[PDB]
Amino acid sequence: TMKVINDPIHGHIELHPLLVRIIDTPQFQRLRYIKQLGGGYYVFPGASHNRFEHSLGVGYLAGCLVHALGEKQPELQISERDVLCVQIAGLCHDLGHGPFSHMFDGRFIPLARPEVKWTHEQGSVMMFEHLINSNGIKPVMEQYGLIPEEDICFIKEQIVGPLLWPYKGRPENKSFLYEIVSNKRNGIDVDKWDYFARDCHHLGIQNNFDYKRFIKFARVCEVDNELRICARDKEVGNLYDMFHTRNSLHRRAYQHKVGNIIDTMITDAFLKADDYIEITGAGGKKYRISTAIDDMEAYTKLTDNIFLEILYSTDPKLKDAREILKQIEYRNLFKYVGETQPTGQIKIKREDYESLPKEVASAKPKVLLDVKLKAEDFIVDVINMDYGMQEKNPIDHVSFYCKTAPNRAIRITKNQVSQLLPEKFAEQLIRVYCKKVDRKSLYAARQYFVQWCADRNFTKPQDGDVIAPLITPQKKEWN
Amino acid sequence: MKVINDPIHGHIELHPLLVRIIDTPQFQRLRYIKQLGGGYYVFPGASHNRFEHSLGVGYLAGCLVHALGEKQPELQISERDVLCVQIAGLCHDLGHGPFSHMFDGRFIPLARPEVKWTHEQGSVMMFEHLINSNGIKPVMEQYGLIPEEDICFIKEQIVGPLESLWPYKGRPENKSFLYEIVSNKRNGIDVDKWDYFARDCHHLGIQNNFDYKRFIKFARVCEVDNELRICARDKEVGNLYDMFHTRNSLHRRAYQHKVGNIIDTMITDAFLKADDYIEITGAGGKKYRISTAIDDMEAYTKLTDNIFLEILYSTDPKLKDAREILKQIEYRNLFKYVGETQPTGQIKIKREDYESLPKEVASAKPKVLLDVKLKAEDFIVDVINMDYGMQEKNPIDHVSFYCKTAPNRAIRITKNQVSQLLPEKFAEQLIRVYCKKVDRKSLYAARQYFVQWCADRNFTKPQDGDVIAPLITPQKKEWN
Amino acid sequence: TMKVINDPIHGHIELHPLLVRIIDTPQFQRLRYIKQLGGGYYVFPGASHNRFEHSLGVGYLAGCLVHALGEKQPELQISERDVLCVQIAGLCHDLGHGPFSHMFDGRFIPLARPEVKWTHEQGSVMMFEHLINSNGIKPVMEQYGLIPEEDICFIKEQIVGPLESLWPYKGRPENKSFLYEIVSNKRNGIDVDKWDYFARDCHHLGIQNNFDYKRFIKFARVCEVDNELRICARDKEVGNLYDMFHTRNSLHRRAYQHKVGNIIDTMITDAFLKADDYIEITGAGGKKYRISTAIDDMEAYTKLTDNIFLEILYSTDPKLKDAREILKQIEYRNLFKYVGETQPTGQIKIKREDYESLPKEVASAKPKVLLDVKLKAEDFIVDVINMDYGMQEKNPIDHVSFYCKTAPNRAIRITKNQVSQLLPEKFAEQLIRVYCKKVDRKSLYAARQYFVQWCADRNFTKPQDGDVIAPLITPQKKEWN
Amino acid sequence: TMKVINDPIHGHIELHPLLVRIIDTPQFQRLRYIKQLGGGYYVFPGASHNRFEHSLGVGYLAGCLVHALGEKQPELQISERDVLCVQIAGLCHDLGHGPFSHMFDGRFIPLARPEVKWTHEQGSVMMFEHLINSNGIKPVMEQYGLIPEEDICFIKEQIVGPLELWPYKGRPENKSFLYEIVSNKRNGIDVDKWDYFARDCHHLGIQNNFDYKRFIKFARVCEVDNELRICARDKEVGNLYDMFHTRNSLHRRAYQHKVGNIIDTMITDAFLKADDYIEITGAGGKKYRISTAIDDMEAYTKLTDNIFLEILYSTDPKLKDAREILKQIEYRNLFKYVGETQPTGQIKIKREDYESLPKEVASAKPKVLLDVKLKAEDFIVDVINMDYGMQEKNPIDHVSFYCKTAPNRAIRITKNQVSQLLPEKFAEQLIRVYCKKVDRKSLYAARQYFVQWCADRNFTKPQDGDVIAPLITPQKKEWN
Ligand SMILES: Nc1nc2c(ncn2[C@@H]2O[C@H](COP(=O)(O)OP(=O)(O)OP(=O)(O)O)[C@@H](O)[C@H]2O)c(=O)[nH]1
Ligand SMILES: Nc1nc2c(ncn2[C@@H]2O[C@H](COP(=O)(O)OP(=O)(O)OP(=O)(O)O)[C@@H](O)[C@H]2O)c(=O)[nH]1
Ligand SMILES: Nc1ncnc2c1ncn2[C@H]1C[C@H](O)[C@@H](COP(=O)(O)OP(=O)(O)OP(=O)(O)O)O1
Ligand SMILES: Nc1ncnc2c1ncn2[C@H]1C[C@H](O)[C@@H](COP(=O)(O)OP(=O)(O)OP(=O)(O)O)O1
Ligand SMILES: [Fe+3]
Ligand SMILES: [Fe+3]
Ligand SMILES: [Fe+3]
Ligand SMILES: [Fe+3]
Repeated sequence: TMKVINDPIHGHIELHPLLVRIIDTPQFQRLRYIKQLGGGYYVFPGASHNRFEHSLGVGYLAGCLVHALGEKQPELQISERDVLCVQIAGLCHDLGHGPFSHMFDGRFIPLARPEVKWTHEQGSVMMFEHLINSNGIKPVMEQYGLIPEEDICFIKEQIVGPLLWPYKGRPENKSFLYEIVSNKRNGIDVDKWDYFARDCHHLGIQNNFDYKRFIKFARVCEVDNELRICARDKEVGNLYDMFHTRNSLHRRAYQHKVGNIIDTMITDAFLKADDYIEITGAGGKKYRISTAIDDMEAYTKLTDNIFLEILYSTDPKLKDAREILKQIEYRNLFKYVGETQPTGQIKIKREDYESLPKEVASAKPKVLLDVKLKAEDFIVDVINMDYGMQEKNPIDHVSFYCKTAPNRAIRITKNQVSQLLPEKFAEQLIRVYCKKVDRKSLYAARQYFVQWCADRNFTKPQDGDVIAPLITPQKKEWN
Repeated sequence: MKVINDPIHGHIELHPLLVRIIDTPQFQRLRYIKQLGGGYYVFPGASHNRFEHSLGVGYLAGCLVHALGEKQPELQISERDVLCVQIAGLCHDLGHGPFSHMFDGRFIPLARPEVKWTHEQGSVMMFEHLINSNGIKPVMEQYGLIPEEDICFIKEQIVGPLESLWPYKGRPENKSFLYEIVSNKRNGIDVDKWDYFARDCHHLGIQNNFDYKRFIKFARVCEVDNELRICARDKEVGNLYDMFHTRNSLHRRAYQHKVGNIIDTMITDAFLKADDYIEITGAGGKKYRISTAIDDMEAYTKLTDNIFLEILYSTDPKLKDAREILKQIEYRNLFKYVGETQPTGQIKIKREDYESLPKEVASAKPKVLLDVKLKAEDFIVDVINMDYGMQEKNPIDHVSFYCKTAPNRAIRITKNQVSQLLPEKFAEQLIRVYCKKVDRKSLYAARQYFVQWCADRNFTKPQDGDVIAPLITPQKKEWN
Repeated sequence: TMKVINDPIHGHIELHPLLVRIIDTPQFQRLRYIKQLGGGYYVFPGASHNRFEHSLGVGYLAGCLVHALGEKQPELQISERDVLCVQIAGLCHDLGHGPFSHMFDGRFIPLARPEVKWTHEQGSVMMFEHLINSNGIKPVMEQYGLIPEEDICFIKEQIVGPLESLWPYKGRPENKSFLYEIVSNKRNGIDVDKWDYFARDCHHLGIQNNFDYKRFIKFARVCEVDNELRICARDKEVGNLYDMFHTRNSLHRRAYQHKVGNIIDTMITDAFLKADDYIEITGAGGKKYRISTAIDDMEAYTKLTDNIFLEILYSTDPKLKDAREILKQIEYRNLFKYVGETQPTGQIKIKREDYESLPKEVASAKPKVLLDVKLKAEDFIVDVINMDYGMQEKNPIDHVSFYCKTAPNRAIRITKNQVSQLLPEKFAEQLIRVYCKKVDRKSLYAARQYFVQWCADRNFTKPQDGDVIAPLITPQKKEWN
Repeated sequence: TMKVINDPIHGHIELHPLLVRIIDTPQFQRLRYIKQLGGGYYVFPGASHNRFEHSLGVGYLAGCLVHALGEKQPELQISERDVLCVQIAGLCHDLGHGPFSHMFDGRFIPLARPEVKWTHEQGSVMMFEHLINSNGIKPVMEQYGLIPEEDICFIKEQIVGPLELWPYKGRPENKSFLYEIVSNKRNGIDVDKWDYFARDCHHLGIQNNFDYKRFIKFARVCEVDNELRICARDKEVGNLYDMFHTRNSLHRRAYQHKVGNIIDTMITDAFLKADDYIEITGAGGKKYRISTAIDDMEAYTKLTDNIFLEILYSTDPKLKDAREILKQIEYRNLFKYVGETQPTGQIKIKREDYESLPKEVASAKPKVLLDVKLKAEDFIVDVINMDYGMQEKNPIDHVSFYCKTAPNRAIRITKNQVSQLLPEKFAEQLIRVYCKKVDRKSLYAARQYFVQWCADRNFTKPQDGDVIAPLITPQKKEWN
């Protein structure tokens, strides 16, 4: 018999016994102890929510969309085997997030182990494998009409993409299934739909996107010898508004100036603690925080706990790390100086991130300073805001249909919709913070920053005339 | 005080003066005029009326002004000022006609092209009539108001100045910020917007993406060019662009909905045909028509959405033409939507030319075999200006800001200082074409005329263009 | 192709072309011009909502429940014909409400025409018939696999119950009795009509709703009970079901029976009574009908909506001056003043017969206090209100069937004692509100003295404000100390 | 300058710098790592929320109510000193909850240390003292016009009641109403309840049926027995009974959920087995156990929900028993629910007897021969008191009311004056029985023992009784 569970976002979800069996494992219940928004909780006090319930919701919506397409179009021959596989993918899609979610794969691992190219998705695949094997799920999958050989590939492929037609999990006549959980084509997936609704509910922001409606106007059509999901022509407006809502949530919440500084501070503390924390892995081998990603039995035990483990410890080897975390409780955070963007089409490459603190200290502002500041005193945080496909417009990669010809797929350009849409679909934000908190050093930092902006032909800080009044007239372009 | 439970704002308190204004035929009239006019016939939640909107705007006016006063005693905002602002907010949409914006936006312009009339002008006149016919002046005095000065101040909040130096007679320059609460002439950020965002969304079935409460917490008065004006915090600039995005989005989805607009035009059409034969008793018994009731307020008091059902239920054969249009709305034989398009380059379609556009569509000679030829009277062309409230201008360039480090120092934030993902332009035109003939044969024809007319004038390709007129879209070199 | 419509309560509903065809008729679109809560809008300024959108929602939820039972239990053999019929019933279930909804069938018609036993439901049946015939729907029903003979009966029967211990229904057999429990549940009162208006009225009123209809649907199930297949809820839901009827009673207390909402209802009713004689409405073949007689002809009743309020208000006919003056008094807010509320004691039920006489009794009281003014019986209004759990004195949960996790086909009963000691002792009571037509300071004081005496005179409960309003009278009663 | 913070329940709260200074301490930020609903998260997956944000909201609402009374009634002379003190009390009121909130003070401490009478409130007082002293707050209180001698007593007194005629040393009798805001000893109507109703509902997935904002608009201070206390308007009496109904309803659906409670008992069980082998560093480095950390606040500061994962992740073999219970929660091999029952007549089960009830269930001799016999250690009996917050009393009989006609005159409203459909009693007991042995054979047995035990003690028939134990239910004459 089905099991019913009450999510505050989606209401009463039914869970197929196979799903319940996957959910009730240490690998999945692990997600109860990892917050969705990482350090965001320390700015938005509503945002206590964890991956566990997000993972449930994504599984649910995956089920909704695939099941809806099947009702709408029997010709597709979507089996309850396909449905289950899509649900399972959705359910397990973020199994591989680290402590504090995106802080881990986005800040920490890149710093701790620059050699590796590792993502939360790759983790999810490996963790899924470990979940299946350590809990004897293969027999249960068979019991409910699945074929582990084919289907475990199909599930993995939904999550990370592919391990001519690149997929071994399903044929070309069911390519639409790959667009549900994690849409490689345009980015419109149920992952987004859940976290919009969920993050908004818990943050204290209202969500401007109706996933239910998009489902009612979704439909599979042939596009280039392949069956893919298409939206109705009228929905094009709502789809641009979906990616606006995404970018807006990043601006207000996910990339919040203090949320990000807390993320960097927690990352900093992890880096200092990494050497002295051991985690028992497979066959008892000892793994560090940074190396737990290599073994899943170890990574199973690596959660937000590691924060409090560091905070509460008395090991003097951890004193450096513990002091950073104590500074977060007391709220002696590194101080925000200002924000800026590049101009023209000057993209700042990732390689150069290391060097930018040096450049800020190196500026010679024509103003008398009390204090000189070294490059180690500065933090520069570079942030790429986009519409999910770097410089591309994702709507140019969406297929549409008309009321008059619902099997005929078409394209809608930007010009066909509106002149009030974005000109570009990607940019960079550069936040500068200063490690020295005091009145004297903050004034100095501001002068260095606003000069550095003029030095590199960046945009004038919004507060620029106030914070560095002596420096802003210098630039001819700012008048 | 009197407490009243609005579903949007919760439990509002109402000052006895306000209650006394509310309980008048001129104000209770707003119970019988829907917010979204013909929108109710597309969004079945949107039953809501001006009455409750008017309450909410009054409330939020009170919130903002009272908040500024707490935050900044130096401004010397009196409870007299507060009441006046509340009253303005309360009465700000007293002058909407039947079906709200349909009246001042479609009907009056067609019925009486000579007049320049707006719902605001109506509100001023209706306010005057309310005060005089209900003996409010004594009550205003009783609660510390000065009718001479203050009734001007209230009117001025609603319509702007009643005539580069200081244009207002109601209040001096050191209280200019008060004029920015109810109806903000500078940039358009007002509590009118804040209520109807929340309200329309609640009733429509759309979620609202703008937090008015938050903006209030980061609002503040500063000196700007020898004048004290409301300023928002530097960080809020993002949310302010998102306010006008939310506005434009609501127009796209709801207010300018293709069918909502065709129902508006159909009701307007029926009013035009009924205008000659409907009398409304005015002041001293003089007889006024639907189009002329705006001249007298005693008559206009009785002019509400009722006029729809009056026409529908009538048996006067003089009204048969009008009644038949309205019966066609019940049965849902609406004029059929053909498609939408925009001009290209910077080709603005002037208002003057609106009359002529049906002629142009019929005039197109599509290279396709048609069953039926269609005359210009068969077409309706509906031109819609979508903007950020200041025609082609960026309203954020007309907002003043402050910093945490210097909260009395006002500043400007340009577009470039915020984001590269903002809109390039801040106004555009949408051209919807509909056909009066509903049948399968005439609709196909209409589509061919339309898609040709688009290629003929170098307009954008209709989104559905390759489907509806497959033979015509390859013709244009620019569409490949 | 289906048509999609965005209701703020239920989201994006799909509408089957047959339903759309029924919706787009003058008989149905009529419901756009009748408010859900009648005079409640004049107290809760959110409550602008109309029957139209309620009717949509009830149709939708009817579809949800029946479609859900079918997925859960294929053995029931619920056809898409059955589904459509249930949706249509739900959609059309309140087609027959009058102007200001329950004011019409509940106050006005009983006063205007005491001879008739008429309800909004009976109206809906007749109006449904008129809708079908005047719009040629029968052919369209056939086109989508319905059988008008059988099914139009089934639809009517869902709305009003049986059209007259054997099986009473001619529309469907006993093996599909569960279908009759969806739209309007004669057994216990748990229906989708309630579920919509809870959610809807709350949304528009400014009150939060404490009942989850979606959840009850997930734990609904058909079982055999006494040679008949009926809907049963899971044993654990029993708590939520008592809370459903609590939520109902709570909404009546706060909103539907609000002291001022009711006085405005009586005032509008009063104005209609005075206007009835002089308002004509064109009916079938042009025959002239009055407000009170429009219920006899549906072509006339089609044109009878909340409009009739504004028609009276805006008129200049001097025959309507009495009616127009009452309605003008509502604009200006010179309402009849509330004096207080009371209940009977013991097991003293006040019969409907006696309602006429109660104003006489209040004036007749001789309070031992010096009054400036004597008041006549015509000056008083007494409004008697029956608050119940939908089955007069009965506990509706004693008429619900339940199932267990361990035996989901075996139906059972759950008594009150098996659930909780904190449940209600009784399931019906009476509320008596007294108002005075004379508004002034002097007459209101007098009215209060008459009322609080009348309460002591008939061994009713002490008014909550009693010691304040009539301080000289409350010590008189030995039972109040 | 004030600090603004965005709570999803209450919106944008302003925080006074003194409050911010209290919030940013290890003693307060500790509450980020303690869930509101303890083990409820393992049944309601929305309920991730923690005490931290609850504590914020209670502080906020405390501010709202006290500030509202002050505006409504200047005669009370409520100082911004009083306001701050009330806010601080509200903010810090649940500073002393243990790991998994009510599991700690309600299940664990009573079992681990039966000698002590300890509550989360007593903890909050001690933790407040530790917060103030370890962070040098006293100087800051003085800086914002407080008097630490008087006011720190007043704050503590708000939380726990009197620290020893008028019982309070913190404030005089003419400000007794202030003690009714944060934690209302008289009737239980406090802002603590108002927040968690709204908050728990938001996160659980249940809609809340109580409007705190409205009650505030109709709240008022009147004299009652030589003392100034908060009174509600006569009409609100209905809503107040509905407040305590909503409370009881939330306990039934959520807080006392059969599985939520079994997970609480299982976590408690694991803590008991782990208690001996877990050390926590306290003041001057002294070693404290989980059960003894309550004696020292420096230790208790580090005692949070963490202790769950500490046990789960450990490899110490001394903790193997505890770790195995917690692993059984992940895998979902929970102790199985057998059924629920209530006593009859006026048979109250005293707390003393709780220990003995498993013995009694095993001791029942059900007249059908059972293939496995079960020992008393195999059973868990969970006794739950559901009340209206004052044991057997009606809390509305301890509320004061006022009338529109006489707003300074306080009165009483009995049950009979309101409704015949109200509850007959205001307290009852629920007895849940679970079995530690999970298997098919032992569960059948357990059911037979339970349903017999019910008939043996003249308890109510289990709702599922005829199904689970069909052979036993006809035995009882009273069940037919
Ligand atoms: N048909 C109908 N639609 C309504 C009603 N109320 C709101 N609507 C909405 O208005 C939308 C569009 O109106 P329609 O009558 O369908 O006009 P259309 O969409 O241009 O035309 P078709 O879809 O071809 O019939 C519908 O899809 C409904 O969601 C109603 O009473 N009847
Ligand atoms: N101080 C503090 N702020 C919090 C906390 N939790 C969330 N916040 C929010 O985080 C926001 C910003 O963090 P702050 O600590 O104020 O950092 P900041 O604003 O950059 O620094 P200041 O302006 O100097 O206070 C605040 O407005 C709060 O609403 C907390 O525990 N302490
Ligand atoms: N229980 C309730 N919950 C929420 N709102 C209510 C409730 N009862 C009434 N309202 C609404 C209707 C109005 O918007 C406002 C005032 O109603 P109410 O409390 O009955 O006072 P009232 O003005 O009718 O009587 P009074 O003159 O006795 O204050 O609150
Ligand atoms: N754009 C936003 N919309 C809604 N809520 C927000 C937004 N930004 C922040 N919040 C929330 C998170 C915080 O709890 C609160 C205040 O945050 P924020 O406005 O960023 O001020 P801050 O304290 O971080 O910087 P500052 O010290 O400059 O005010 O509101
Ligand atoms: Fe995800
Ligand atoms: Fe307005
Ligand atoms: Fe109904
Ligand atoms: Fe609390």
